[PDB]
Amino acid sequence: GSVSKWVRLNVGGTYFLTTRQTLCRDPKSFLYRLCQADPDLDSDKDETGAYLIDRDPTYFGPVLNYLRHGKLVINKDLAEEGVLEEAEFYNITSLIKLVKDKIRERDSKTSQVPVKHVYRVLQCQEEELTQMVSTMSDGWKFEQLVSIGSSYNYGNEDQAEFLCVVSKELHNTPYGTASEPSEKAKILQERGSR
Amino acid sequence: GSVSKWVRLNVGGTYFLTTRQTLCRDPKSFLYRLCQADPDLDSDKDETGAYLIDRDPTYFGPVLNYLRHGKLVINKDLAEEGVLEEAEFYNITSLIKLVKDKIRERDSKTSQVPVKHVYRVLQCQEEELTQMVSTMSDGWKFEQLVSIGSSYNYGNEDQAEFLCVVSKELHNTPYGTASEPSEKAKILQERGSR
Amino acid sequence: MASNNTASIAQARKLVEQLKMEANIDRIKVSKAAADLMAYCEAHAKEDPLLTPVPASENPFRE
Amino acid sequence: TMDEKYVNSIWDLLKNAIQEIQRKNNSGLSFEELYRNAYTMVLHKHGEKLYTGLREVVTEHLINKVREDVLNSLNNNFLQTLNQAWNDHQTAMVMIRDILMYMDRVYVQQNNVENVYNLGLIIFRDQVVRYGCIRDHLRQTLLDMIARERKGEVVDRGAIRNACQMLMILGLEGRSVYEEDFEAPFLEMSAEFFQMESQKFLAENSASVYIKKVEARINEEIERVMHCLDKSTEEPIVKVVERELISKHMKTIVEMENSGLVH
Amino acid sequence: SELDQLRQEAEQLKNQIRDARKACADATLSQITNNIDPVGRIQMRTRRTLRGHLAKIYAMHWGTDSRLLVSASQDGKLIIWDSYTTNKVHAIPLRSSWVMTCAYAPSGNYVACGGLDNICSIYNLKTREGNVRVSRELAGHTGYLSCCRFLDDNQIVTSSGDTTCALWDIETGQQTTTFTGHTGDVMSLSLAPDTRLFVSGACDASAKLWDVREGMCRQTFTGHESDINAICFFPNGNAFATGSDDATCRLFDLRADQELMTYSHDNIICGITSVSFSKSGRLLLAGYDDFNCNVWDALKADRAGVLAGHDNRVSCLGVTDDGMAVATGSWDSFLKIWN
Repeated sequence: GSVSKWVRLNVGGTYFLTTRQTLCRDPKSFLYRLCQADPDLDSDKDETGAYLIDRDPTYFGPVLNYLRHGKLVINKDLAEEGVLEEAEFYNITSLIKLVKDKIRERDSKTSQVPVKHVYRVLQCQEEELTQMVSTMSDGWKFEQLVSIGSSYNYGNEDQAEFLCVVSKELHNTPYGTASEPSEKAKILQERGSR
Repeated sequence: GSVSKWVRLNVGGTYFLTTRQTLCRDPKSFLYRLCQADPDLDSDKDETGAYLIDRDPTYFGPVLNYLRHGKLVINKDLAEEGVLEEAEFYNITSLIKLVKDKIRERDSKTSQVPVKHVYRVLQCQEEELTQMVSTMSDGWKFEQLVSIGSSYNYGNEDQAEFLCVVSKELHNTPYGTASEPSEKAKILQERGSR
Repeated sequence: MASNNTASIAQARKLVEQLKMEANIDRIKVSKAAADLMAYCEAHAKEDPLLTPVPASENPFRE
Repeated sequence: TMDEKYVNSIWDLLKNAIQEIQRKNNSGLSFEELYRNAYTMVLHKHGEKLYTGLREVVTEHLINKVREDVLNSLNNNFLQTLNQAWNDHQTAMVMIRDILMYMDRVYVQQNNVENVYNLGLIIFRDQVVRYGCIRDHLRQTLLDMIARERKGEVVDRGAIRNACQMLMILGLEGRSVYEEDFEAPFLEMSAEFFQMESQKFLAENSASVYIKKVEARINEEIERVMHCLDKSTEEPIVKVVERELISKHMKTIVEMENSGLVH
Repeated sequence: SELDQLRQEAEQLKNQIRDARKACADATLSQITNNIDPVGRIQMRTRRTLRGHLAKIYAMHWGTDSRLLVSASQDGKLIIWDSYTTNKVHAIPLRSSWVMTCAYAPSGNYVACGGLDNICSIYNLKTREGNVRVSRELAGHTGYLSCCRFLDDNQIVTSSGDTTCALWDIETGQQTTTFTGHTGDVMSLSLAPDTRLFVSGACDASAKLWDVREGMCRQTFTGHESDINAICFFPNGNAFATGSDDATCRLFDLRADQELMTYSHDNIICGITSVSFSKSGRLLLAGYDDFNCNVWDALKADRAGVLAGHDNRVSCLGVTDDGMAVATGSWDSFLKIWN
């Protein structure tokens, strides 16, 4: 009444009751400016005094959740884009900093169509080959085995007898290649390369 | 007396009427703390005397369900992370394990959409070749086949004549991801290694 | 802060502390330390496989 | 991270509310408010500093309100005042831990530290109870009442039981807190009193009446133990009676006047 | 500003440190004891040819059992071999190639690997499934990892770029302690057999010994005119050799706090890349960027012998934990066991 501790609010014609501090959590939200009692913003119901906000109640929910606990949680049906622009209306940088990251994650995962598989050439004896394949590290997929004509021990019973090419899926598009300048790293790279 | 069999909770402005014993099911929930009449509890919705909590009624659903009947239920649309953090708020330790396990399972399976594949190397002669290839064990995908000059019985019709590599898709979390070595299991593993 | 050369004073403080403990650390005589090294070596030079030849049927490379 | 401003803006009113509860004002603040305040305060990974702030704020409340008053009321039912102060602290800190169940739940286990109530009781035991002028005043007055009852007076048995249970529960690691402050002084004064009583009655009365007297004193020790002391104290003290009265004076009992063993 | 005073203070202290070393600067009894018969000439022989590798071998490190040696190649595959049978007990593909370091747990359970990926992965060899599964990935050392060593099956130190060696408790994967002494990025490491003081060698030619208990640099050493390539702590945990891009190896001591002895020759000019002691530590084995490695007499600093072998540079060395024999990780894709 005389003071507003838990304010009832109208977001797209829906009742939302929450304490001011949940909304006053950060100093950038448009809702923060709403919390401030001044004649400039006077728009509320004549029944209960809930402020009339012409924004989406469904996309307002994740924003209120973030303001309550600094984490934006979006249900598995609401587009992250819609909440993105809803927050843009509510003008919260740090939150937006996370919505854009989530969107980039989604776009990179969808851009994993040309996924970057990391390929390795393990080499094993025919004898050790059975265990090697059986013991082949979890997370890596077998791709090809190739026998070769060896010169030592005839063309068999050789360490180079079998070349078991394997690979592993890497979501590099979300990950991003980890390339950066390290002077001694560059020196080592050039020395090994030649 | 002031004690009512049913207690009404104003979760984010949403009323939830439940038997106190349903809420008193465990002596840990924040709600259980609400159940008793203490001077600490002062703020309640005067409209019906409903304790006003600025938390999500959407994520209060699974919480109330578990508290009423000890089992969590998350729909295929509501974020498991959101209900997780809501339960963290209401401070119920027991259900945290279930939510964490479900989140881990789903996130692993999705991230491990390439799931740990087991690989085996069967060895057979050309003659049996068709026999075991045809009779591959249900669920096992043939992956590769290689011809090896047999060291015995000419170069053919010998078990070493051919090697067939097969594999099977597993389920990482759905089948469980737990390694429980024992001291004697350790000794046996050492013996097997060498 | 930049006014203190990015507060690089802390690096000088840490270097000074390192030198301080170096000073505090006593310096056991160089000849004494060398003698200790030979003492240990000869205490173990009679079993070093690379020094003491191993029996042809004892090293795990002819068995 | 760059979150200090509102961190302080919530911390200040959190500590104001903590003091109000410790000042016993539960008519201007609500439980869930401070509950969420503490929770979010945790959520910025500020658990350690709130742990410390609780520690020092309650330390202040105890030293500048509890210890001082206890020292003020040494000459007026000092035990009653100390007990009432302990009870008020216990209530206050009970709903304080209700506020901050989270750091109690997550921070405490994360840092492998004492829980929030462990801290509250530790600080109460140290800064008021084990506090010298209070600890020793309590121990000496306890021995005073227990001896006067032993002399044959009727004293506040409930208050003595109160003292025993303070020391019990404020014993965190175990009975050690109970041991040193009162249990050891009590057992020693009981042992010396039993020694003097055994010698006096051996010299004065007959062997049979001596057995009757020591048996009645064993019964009175049981009376003391379950009316003003802790149960775990029962076994030491009765053993002390056995040693002071009986074990040390075995063969002397054999012959006394016309009612020794032979008699 | 006051930095002038600070560098003057460091200067007076350091000058007094030089004067203390000079105070301890005695006639090093080692070469004074040159009358002691040297190790003579050791006709050393290869006995195993672990040719299973095909890429350049960067790090090789015996296991505590002196039978299982883990060697990483440039291409990104760890091979744990049975030394006495030449059978790959394992062959672990790496999520990222260009692995510089391979570390074996004291118990043999875990193996640590790191390189330009800037992350030290820990592979839990012992698994019920029998498949080597990665246990923990230590990320945070922005500079590339160069050499890792296992304090325990839960504790590890990772000498990385960024002038750091921050110690990690594997379970939480956090660098509980951080080391920031070196100005040049750390590129070598060596644990004391005492396992309480680890000596780190960086590009700034500074061999800084660290106190593992709290993270402070116990002592500083110098004398190498360039980056320190490899450190092998003496079996006593009180002295440690050191190689560099120069053709000189220098042996230092914790107590003496200065170089005890040097190991260089005119004919050798290629930088030392790996240093290793014998069972007793009398033989100082140095891996050269030159085609072949050499063995020095630690206490007599003479030409003990050469391990004439390989057709590429030797890039890593390690004697058996029992000193039985020694392997030579090289760039011709062959580990050769010498005995």
